Amino acid sequence: QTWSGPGTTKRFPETVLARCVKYTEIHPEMRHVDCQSVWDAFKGAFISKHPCDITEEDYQPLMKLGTQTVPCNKILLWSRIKDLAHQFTQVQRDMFTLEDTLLGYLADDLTWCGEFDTSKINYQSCPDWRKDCSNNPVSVFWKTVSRRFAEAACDVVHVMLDGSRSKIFDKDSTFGSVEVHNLQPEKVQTLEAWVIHGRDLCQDPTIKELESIISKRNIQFSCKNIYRPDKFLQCVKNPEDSSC
Ligand SMILES: Nc1nc2c(=O)[nH]cnc2n1CCCCOP(=O)(O)OP(=O)(O)OC[C@H]1O[C@H](O)[C@H](O)[C@@H]1O
Repeated sequence: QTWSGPGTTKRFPETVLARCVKYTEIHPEMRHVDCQSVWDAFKGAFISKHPCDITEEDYQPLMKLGTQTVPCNKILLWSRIKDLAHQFTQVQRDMFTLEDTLLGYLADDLTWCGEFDTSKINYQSCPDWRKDCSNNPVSVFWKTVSRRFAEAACDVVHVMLDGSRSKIFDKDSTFGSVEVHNLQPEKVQTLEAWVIHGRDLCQDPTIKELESIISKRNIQFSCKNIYRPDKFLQCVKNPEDSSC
């Protein structure tokens, strides 16, 4: 095998297309997206390209077709706690993660790459970010869309963090390396962290580091513990409870 990472997800083309159809069927704003054109732009970003030479520019046509206004004050970022974040926005349809946007939805949990100077999709292997190269089709996609998603944020932006991790805030994560640095100080008043337990984890040294970084960008920092994730989701679903 050429690469260290898993290959393209089985029936990736069909999957992307069907996810686009489903998304544009559900969301009114996207009711006039051409899903064939979306797929054309998507594969055009990586097909026939060396999968270690992908650029942010390669994804521009896809970004254009997938342009979407998201309510800027309703953004939930997350790091290393994907499941709860998505369960949260499933209940509180008010709030959006990146994976609730058209492009994030299309790509979530999928792997893809092409081969240099041929039209084939590589279903055998693809570059691993760490072992092979960082400018691969998947990593460059997420870097670009997550930057744009962070730039769209305003007002109070929330981030869900995993408090069972050794690094609750990890500066090397997508959240720490891309999103925190692309929030716009002109628009974003506060970054509020929700530290999810499995103790005042808002006093953890990495949260303090996050606090310092954000403050120095002239954005306010707030932090809250979520001691009981189950009860959290319970109250998100049934919030009028006295118990909430
Ligand atoms: N969002 C996302 N989905 C996938 C996927 O399905 N496959 C490969 N990558 C994926 N990404 C980007 C990488 C997220 C995985 O966690 P990571 O590399 O340690 O960096 P994290 O802080 O955990 O990233 C999650 C944050 O960035 C994303 O924009 C998301 O909106 C969240 O705010």
